[PDB]
Amino acid sequence: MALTPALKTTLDKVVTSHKVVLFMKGTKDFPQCGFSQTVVQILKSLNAPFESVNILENELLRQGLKEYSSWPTFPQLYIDGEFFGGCDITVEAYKSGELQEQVEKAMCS
Repeated sequence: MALTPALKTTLDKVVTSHKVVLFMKGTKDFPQCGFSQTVVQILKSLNAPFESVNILENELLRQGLKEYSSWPTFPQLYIDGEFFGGCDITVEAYKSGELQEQVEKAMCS
């Protein structure tokens, strides 16, 4: 199967080429409303880019991105080689200053 030799290799190339990555049911050119749009708008507004990868384009993404993090369900936020979690975690952390700190940490490494 392509998951371990090619797909995780592609995700690592995406993660190292672009420091902020989103896993959701849409792309950066065609987003989805609610949780995904909220997570995307928060990161954008903090002052940052984002690479939204569409999970529904391949069953190896839809199944494998749960194990790539260890976090259950989507949308899922990922930064500079580590996952952050879902929209509820993102919204409470942005209000608490913890996402702001960790996204700045994802920029400086």
